[PDB]
Amino acid sequence: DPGDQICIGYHANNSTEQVDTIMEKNVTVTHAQDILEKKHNGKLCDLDGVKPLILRDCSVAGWLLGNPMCDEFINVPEWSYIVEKANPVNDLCYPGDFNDYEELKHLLSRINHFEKIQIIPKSSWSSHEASLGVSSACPYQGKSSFFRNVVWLIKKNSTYPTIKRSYNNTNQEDLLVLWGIHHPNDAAEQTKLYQNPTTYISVGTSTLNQRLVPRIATRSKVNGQSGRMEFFWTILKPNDAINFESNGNFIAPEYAYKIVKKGDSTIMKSELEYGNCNTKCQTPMGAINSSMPFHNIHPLTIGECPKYVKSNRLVLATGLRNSP
Amino acid sequence: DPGDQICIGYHANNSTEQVDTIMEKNVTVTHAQDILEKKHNGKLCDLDGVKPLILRDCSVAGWLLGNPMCDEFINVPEWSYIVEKANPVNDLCYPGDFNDYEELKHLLSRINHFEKIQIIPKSSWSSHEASLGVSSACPYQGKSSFFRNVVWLIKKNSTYPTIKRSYNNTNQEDLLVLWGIHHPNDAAEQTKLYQNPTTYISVGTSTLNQRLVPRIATRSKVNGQSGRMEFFWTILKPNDAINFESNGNFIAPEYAYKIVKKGDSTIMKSELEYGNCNTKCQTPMGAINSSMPFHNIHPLTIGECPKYVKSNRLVLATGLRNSP
Amino acid sequence: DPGDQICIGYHANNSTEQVDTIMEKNVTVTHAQDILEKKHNGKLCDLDGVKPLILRDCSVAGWLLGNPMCDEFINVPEWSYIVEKANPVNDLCYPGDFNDYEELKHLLSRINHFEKIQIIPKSSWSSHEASLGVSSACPYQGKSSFFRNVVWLIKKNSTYPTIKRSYNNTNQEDLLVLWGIHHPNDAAEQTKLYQNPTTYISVGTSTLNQRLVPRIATRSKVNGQSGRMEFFWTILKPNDAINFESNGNFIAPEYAYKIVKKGDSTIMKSELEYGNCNTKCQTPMGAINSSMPFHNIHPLTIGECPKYVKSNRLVLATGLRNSP
Amino acid sequence: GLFGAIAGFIEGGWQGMVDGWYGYHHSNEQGSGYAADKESTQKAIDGVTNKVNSIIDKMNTQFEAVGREFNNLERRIENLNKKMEDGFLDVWTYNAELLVLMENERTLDFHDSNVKNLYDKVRLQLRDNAKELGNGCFEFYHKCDNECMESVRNGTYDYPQYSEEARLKREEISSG
Amino acid sequence: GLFGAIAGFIEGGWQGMVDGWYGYHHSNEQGSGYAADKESTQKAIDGVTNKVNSIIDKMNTQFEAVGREFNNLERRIENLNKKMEDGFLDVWTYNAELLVLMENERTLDFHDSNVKNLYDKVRLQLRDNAKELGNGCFEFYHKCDNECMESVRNGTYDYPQYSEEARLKREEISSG
Amino acid sequence: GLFGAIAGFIEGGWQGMVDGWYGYHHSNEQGSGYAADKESTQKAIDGVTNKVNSIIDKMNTQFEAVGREFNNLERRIENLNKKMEDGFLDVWTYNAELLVLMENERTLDFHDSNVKNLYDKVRLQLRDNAKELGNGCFEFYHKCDNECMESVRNGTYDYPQYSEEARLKREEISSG
Ligand SMILES: CC(=O)Nc1ccc2oc(-c3ccnc(C(=O)N4CCN([C@H](c5ccccc5)c5nnn(C)n5)CC4)c3)nc2c1
Ligand SMILES: CC(=O)Nc1ccc2oc(-c3ccnc(C(=O)N4CCN([C@H](c5ccccc5)c5nnn(C)n5)CC4)c3)nc2c1
Ligand SMILES: CC(=O)Nc1ccc2oc(-c3ccnc(C(=O)N4CCN([C@H](c5ccccc5)c5nnn(C)n5)CC4)c3)nc2c1
Ligand SMILES: *[C@@H]1O[C@H](CO)[C@@H](O[C@@H]2O[C@H](CO)[C@@H](O)[C@H](O)[C@H]2NC(C)=O)[C@H](O)[C@H]1NC(C)=O
Ligand SMILES: *[C@@H]1O[C@H](CO)[C@@H](O[C@@H]2O[C@H](CO)[C@@H](O)[C@H](O)[C@H]2NC(C)=O)[C@H](O)[C@H]1NC(C)=O
Ligand SMILES: *[C@@H]1O[C@H](CO)[C@@H](O[C@@H]2O[C@H](CO)[C@@H](O)[C@H](O)[C@H]2NC(C)=O)[C@H](O)[C@H]1NC(C)=O
Ligand SMILES: *[C@@H]1O[C@H](CO)[C@@H](O[C@@H]2O[C@H](CO)[C@@H](O)[C@H](O)[C@H]2NC(C)=O)[C@H](O)[C@H]1NC(C)=O
Ligand SMILES: *[C@@H]1O[C@H](CO)[C@@H](O[C@@H]2O[C@H](CO)[C@@H](O)[C@H](O)[C@H]2NC(C)=O)[C@H](O)[C@H]1NC(C)=O
Ligand SMILES: *[C@@H]1O[C@H](CO)[C@@H](O[C@@H]2O[C@H](CO)[C@@H](O)[C@H](O)[C@H]2NC(C)=O)[C@H](O)[C@H]1NC(C)=O
Ligand SMILES: *[C@@H]1O[C@H](CO)[C@@H](O)[C@H](O)[C@H]1NC(C)=O
Ligand SMILES: *[C@@H]1O[C@H](CO)[C@@H](O)[C@H](O)[C@H]1NC(C)=O
Ligand SMILES: *[C@@H]1O[C@H](CO)[C@@H](O)[C@H](O)[C@H]1NC(C)=O
Ligand SMILES: *[C@@H]1O[C@H](CO)[C@@H](O)[C@H](O)[C@H]1NC(C)=O
Ligand SMILES: *[C@@H]1O[C@H](CO)[C@@H](O)[C@H](O)[C@H]1NC(C)=O
Ligand SMILES: *[C@@H]1O[C@H](CO)[C@@H](O)[C@H](O)[C@H]1NC(C)=O
Repeated sequence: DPGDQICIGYHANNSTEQVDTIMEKNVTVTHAQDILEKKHNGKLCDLDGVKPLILRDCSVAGWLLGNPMCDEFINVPEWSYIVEKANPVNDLCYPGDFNDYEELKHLLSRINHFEKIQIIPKSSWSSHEASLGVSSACPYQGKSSFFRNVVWLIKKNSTYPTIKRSYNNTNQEDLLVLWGIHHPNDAAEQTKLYQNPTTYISVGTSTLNQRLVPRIATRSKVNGQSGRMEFFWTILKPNDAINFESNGNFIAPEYAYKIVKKGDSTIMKSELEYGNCNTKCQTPMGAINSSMPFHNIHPLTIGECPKYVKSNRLVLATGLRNSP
Repeated sequence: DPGDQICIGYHANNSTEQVDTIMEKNVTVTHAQDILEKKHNGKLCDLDGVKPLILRDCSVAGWLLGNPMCDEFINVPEWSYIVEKANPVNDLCYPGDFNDYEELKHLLSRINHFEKIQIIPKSSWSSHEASLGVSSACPYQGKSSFFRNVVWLIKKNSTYPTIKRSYNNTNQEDLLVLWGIHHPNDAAEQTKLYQNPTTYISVGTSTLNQRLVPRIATRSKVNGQSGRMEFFWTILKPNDAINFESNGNFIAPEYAYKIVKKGDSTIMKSELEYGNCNTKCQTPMGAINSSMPFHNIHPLTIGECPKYVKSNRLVLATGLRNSP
Repeated sequence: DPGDQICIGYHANNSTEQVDTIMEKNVTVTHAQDILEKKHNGKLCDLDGVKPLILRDCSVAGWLLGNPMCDEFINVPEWSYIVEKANPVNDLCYPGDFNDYEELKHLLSRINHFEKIQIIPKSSWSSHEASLGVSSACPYQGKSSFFRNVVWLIKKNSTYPTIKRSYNNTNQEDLLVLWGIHHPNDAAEQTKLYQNPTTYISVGTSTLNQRLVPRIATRSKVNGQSGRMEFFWTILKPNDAINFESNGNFIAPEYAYKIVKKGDSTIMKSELEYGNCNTKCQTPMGAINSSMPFHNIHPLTIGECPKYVKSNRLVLATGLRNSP
Repeated sequence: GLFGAIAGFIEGGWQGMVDGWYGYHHSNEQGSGYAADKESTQKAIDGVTNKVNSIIDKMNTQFEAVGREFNNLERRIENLNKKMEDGFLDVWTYNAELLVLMENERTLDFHDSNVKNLYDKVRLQLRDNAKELGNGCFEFYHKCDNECMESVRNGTYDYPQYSEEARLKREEISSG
Repeated sequence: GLFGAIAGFIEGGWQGMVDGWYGYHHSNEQGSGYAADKESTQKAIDGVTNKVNSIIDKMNTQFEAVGREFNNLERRIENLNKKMEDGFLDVWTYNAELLVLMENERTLDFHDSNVKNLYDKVRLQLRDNAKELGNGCFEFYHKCDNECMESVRNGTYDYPQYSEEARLKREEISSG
Repeated sequence: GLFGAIAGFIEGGWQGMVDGWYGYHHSNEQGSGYAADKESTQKAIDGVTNKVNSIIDKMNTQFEAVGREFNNLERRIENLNKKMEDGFLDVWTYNAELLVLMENERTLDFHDSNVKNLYDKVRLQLRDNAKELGNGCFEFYHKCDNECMESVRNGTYDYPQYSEEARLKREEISSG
């Protein structure tokens, strides 16, 4: 007669989750844990409540110099990160070059807020013409204009007296100071604008020892101009002073930027705009809201983020081989 | 009486192939797969049919400037990769320096073919001596000569008129343009060659704003010369123009290089020469023809290649432990 | 009646050593091998008998230029490694900048011994004042002094004749040569010190082609001085010569450094001083005497050292699971 | 599997055992049913939980790519920056993918081992008091009621209590 | 080996079995011979093939060194370039070598496991209808002709068909 | 453990066996005692020694951080230098830690396997000449003196020499 039985067995279910191993692919298991995030909301969002600075069609240079097409950014609140397009159309409206531009952007990676302040008022230039430094290459509302944060100085009564000016950083914070020099087309323009044939711009701080000379050359017209503007920056430390001397070709400071808040930031290249959302993890393609430890959205992220991998699939077996 | 038997067993053979494991070395196995390529043909070969540019005793600078000892390279066909010796003996035959030379070689890593074209004919210099810029430091066939692609200009009738010349890149391709400046020994030589005591060379494009001044110093004789030649390059974009102005010390362009084919290339340091062979994978020590996934020949390769490792031995067990 | 028995078993002991695994932590085992070194003697020691150069409160620049507060280092014996504080207080006592300073320190990473030699005696300046180049910013024993290895030259009888001097490296070794230029405050000081309004310094070797011009600017007082000193270096190869020409603002060489021994060295940032000990492995926090293959003391080490990891614990099981 | 139990001498799984990974099916005069073995199941849950957390925590300190910009004449260092960052991303992708493949193999074999050991636990309890049918089941040579089944499940089977009854059944069978 | 079959309780390999990794030697009244077990051999071939391809494909995206040149005053970045490229080569060499060592251990143990499982497959088929000699062999308590041997090899042995004849042989032996 | 011997069917270790990792406890008319199995212990020592040396030697060619300095306007390349060196340190820390975790699991399972195989070595020697008590012990159906115990320990037990005496004891027990 049939004896009593006891049997040992294991669980099977209707699961179709599959994992891979060294020796075998597409093993159906009873339980698995996907650990790879693959979705994003495709939007640029706030980072833990803090809105980003989205520069739209302006570049970093256009923002900090005061491109008149960039009046949206005359005073921007604290940002979490900065978003710049690949080729912003509002950059140096008057053609030229920004000196040590990449190093400056690198400093921007460590800054969350600027307070723009006036260091040299536009009116205090008594020996020089301050309201004539306008061009049609920097138009505003159909009229010629210029970078709003710097002053293009011009000769007065066919004379250009030696400029000797100094600013003392009384603020308790570091100061970003911007200026520039004008490289004209030929000697006729040099005399036309600054009278003096040979000119220079000496700039000095506790550490800086600069002396710029306008280089003359016949160049291609860029945005309708063959002259050039070469811009410069420095970080004036608290209780330090900057000294300018020049007998022409001087793009003087007017506004300088007080670095009120340092912290973690980044410059993000993306063609997207603001999405009116909030996230703790942001990529240039979109924001991530995920508990999984890995993601494959984009390597450049900011915030509290999963770790990026180039994988299309990361799935851990937790249960056992599921029999059909 | 002896009952019937059935036995379970495993394969053994006469194999002496050995593999390693964490816990044991030199385990004889019945079957194994060597996955490490260790041999090469020791030759420089074509890369999928495309011959390399083998510069022999010339350097990149000697090639592009037109060292007269480098007439083998006046017009080289499309190459797959470039081969340069460690210390080519035909470099700057007139001593000097090539500006931003490593960045230029880096551009060469992305180019497979040049079409040399004439931009400023040697005859169109009416106010200046164009056929006198020769030296004994750049000999050709026992006679003094110079770099063939640039023109050393000299004063004419004890006068050096202001050179103002421009070239418009009408070609549909980017153009590599080369020029230079001459730094003489002392003021006597400066007057001897260019009359004018103080000289300059202003060069301008859509992006370039250059003004070079000849530096005078008493220097050691190199290849018999104490003067120096400083050479410069730029990439003139299509529909852009380059403008030169100079009252002396000007090594003017004559030939410029049209970048007809961009692609994957490299500069390979090797003392080997052409081997009259073909390969799909090339190292500076020799070519690789192999189906194995790894190799240890040399880390710098080009073509369809195995992955490089510093291993002396990579062998996978496929069979089982082989009993003696 | 009870039959004879034989049993199979395994070892247990009183061990409390624990290891970790993927699936379980704090597994008590009968035997284990700790492979992570975690202790150091907290001292700066000799490296296999060879004492280090401990610069105390001097910087590399203060040492090589001859800061008078750095007479401890006028002639230092062969070193194994160099120890520099984070912000040495005896650096450029006269404010300025050292040109290509980081590249020079990088060369120092490959040098174990200097032999200082005199190349231009302080007395051989017959047309120029050589013993007047002193400042209160470089005090020694309460009196004004200057960098001991370079000579600040001053006009003589309101005249500054053109200096033309040359040194030939007859030594069989490479030579580190140092010099500099003085950037004064204004034109009044320029005339005061060197008479000549416009000056220059041309320096030439087999490879060097230099021409420095004093830049004038109004700068902040640093250690009581608003003028600046810009220093320069080069490596004069054997059988090469260096040539100087200058009509003012010239900080001439006096002593140069013969590189007698090249080898493996490093510059170590540490606030510690000499500990009167010996070691084969040194970190900026202290020396390591250990047979274990790994350590977590500090990533920057020199000598025969374990491999650094950021781990707090690396313990290998060698025995088996220890039952309670 | 490495251990020959799962999809091995136990041919398939039990859709009817829903509260655990491993367990028992019993059949006696009082009826039949499934019981998950809670101890072995719980050890397995702890093991796999530690494995997943260990995988996540070891991947904690991996490379974070940073945006860097270079001008038109800094192409060498831009390329260096690119190969550096891509190099680290390739390294960490390899580590993640491989660690998952290897650990998945080990997890499947771990389950297989646990089933084999549960089987051997019962077999070494019962000894000759039951017959090993070769498919994961034992046929008792004696009556085994629900208290006896429970004693086998929870590791307290009393071989001497039944050895006489079982010996009598064995002798009866081996005599025909 | 981990599983105790290869060079374990089966002392050595069979030079005479040339068409497979695992199999059987049979000996009955109709004669004797070798037969490779095709199923277990084929699973092993698939397993190892997947392992080799997985090793090659995981090493697909490894670092490719690029030639870079620096002048005499760019020694810091030249050194950085050198330590970067050498660093990645050291990483990928370690990965390759270690992956081969670990996977070689696992491959040898995989073969060992397969032999043990083939043995247990036969043992759990035959049960007390055969005697386990302790060296990989079974001695049948009944006549097992070529159809019976084939039934054991291909997993369709019929224990009840022979259980009576075997029981009679067992009782004969245990009586002396 | 994966192999079910250590802290498995052998419930605990022997504080009384001090000269080896694995071995035997015997009990016969001549007395009782512990003997370490020297062969299996020595294979284990060789295995683990090779494993430790392999771990140290594979970590031989790991990254060595080098001090580099950059001025105030070289912040991009200073940051690149920092992420490069920290990146390699993170990679090698991961490799070291993971290799230790994985190899520790394998070492513990290796010991477990060795104990199981030593058990099976005795079991396949003795066969039905002894009774398997299910706890790592065998009860002999015949007298086994110190020479017989030694023969079991060193792999030269003579099953036919005792098979008759054992068969007589078995028949006596199965008759009651
Ligand atoms: C970010 C992230 O993903 N983190 C993370 C970390 C650690 C984890 O650990 C696990 C994990 C472990 C172990 N097992 C299961 C799992 O898949 N389970 C499903 C089956 N279930 C069985 C089970 C088995 C069979 C049928 C029904 C339930 C169970 N539940 N309760 N018991 C007694 N048994 C156990 C848990 C899951 N997931 C994890 C996820
Ligand atoms: C670039 C590169 O190397 N790629 C690559 C990729 C994947 C591979 O997979 C293998 C590979 C797998 C599995 N086994 C063997 C192997 O060594 N074999 C020799 C033994 N042979 C046995 C075998 C065993 C014993 C005696 C005779 C043959 C066999 N053949 N047919 N059967 C039924 N059994 C199987 C194949 C070999 N090599 C591979 C190589
Ligand atoms: C820098 C560095 O750390 N290098 C390094 C390299 C290789 C190593 O290999 C080992 C190592 C291997 C294997 N085992 C033990 C170990 O822990 N032992 C203690 C126990 N002992 C047992 C042992 C076991 C139980 C009780 C008493 C001794 C033994 N000794 N002799 N026999 C026959 N058995 C063996 C050695 C230790 N340590 C190593 C350390
Ligand atoms: C900026 O102005 C302040 C005072 O208005 C100057 O303050 C002095 O700072 C120096 C350090 O550079 C100290 O030694 C003095 O003790 C400070 N004096 C006072 C009254 O605060 C400061 O020097 C000015 N900056 C510059 C560059 O001159
Ligand atoms: C080179 O010559 C061409 C025509 O010969 C010039 O072509 C013009 O290019 C500008 C852009 O720079 C366009 O705005 C014009 O519409 C083009 N005109 C024609 C007729 O094609 C070109 O400008 C010249 N290059 C320079 C630098 O002047
Ligand atoms: C330094 O002096 C030595 C001799 O005092 C010069 O030696 C010559 O070196 C050149 C190479 O530069 C050789 O071609 C000559 O054959 C050498 N001559 C002798 C006599 O040794 C050396 O040239 C001097 N250095 C410089 C830069 O002029
Ligand atoms: C394991 O199963 C047995 C049933 O066979 C349980 O044994 C009972 O235990 C209680 C005490 O808790 C006693 O009063 C009963 O007399 C026991 N019954 C028998 C038949 O022995 C035991 O409790 C179970 N253990 C666990 C942990 O559940
Ligand atoms: C496994 O072996 C047995 C032999 O023992 C094969 O059984 C025969 O199968 C055929 C049908 O294909 C029947 O007509 C025979 O009567 C069977 N013979 C016996 C003795 O049962 C079986 O075919 C084999 N299976 C495989 C897949 O080869
Ligand atoms: C294994 O144990 C047996 C004891 O049972 C040893 O057998 C003896 O071997 C010697 C030769 O060395 C003979 O002279 C004795 O007659 C044997 N005794 C018996 C009872 O057979 C054997 O030597 C042991 N082997 C080892 C390697 O120690
Ligand atoms: C595994 O299954 C997927 C479908 O989910 C398929 O696309 C893939 O090719 C399969 N992999 C292999 C190795 O067959
Ligand atoms: C993240 O997404 C989940 C849906 O998957 C949602 O429930 C949750 O609210 C989201 N978190 C936040 C902070 O928006
Ligand atoms: C393995 O064998 C080779 C010879 O083929 C020998 O050179 C090597 O030293 C051996 N390795 C060890 C660890 O003994
Ligand atoms: C590669 O080498 C093999 C010999 O190993 C040869 O048969 C084959 O033709 C070679 N391939 C080419 C493309 O030359
Ligand atoms: C392991 O034990 C240590 C104490 O030695 C303890 O600090 C640690 O938290 C334990 N780890 C876990 C995972 O419990
Ligand atoms: C290293 O330390 C040990 C103590 O752990 C000491 O015995 C030994 O002498 C030391 N070695 C040296 C070279 O000082």
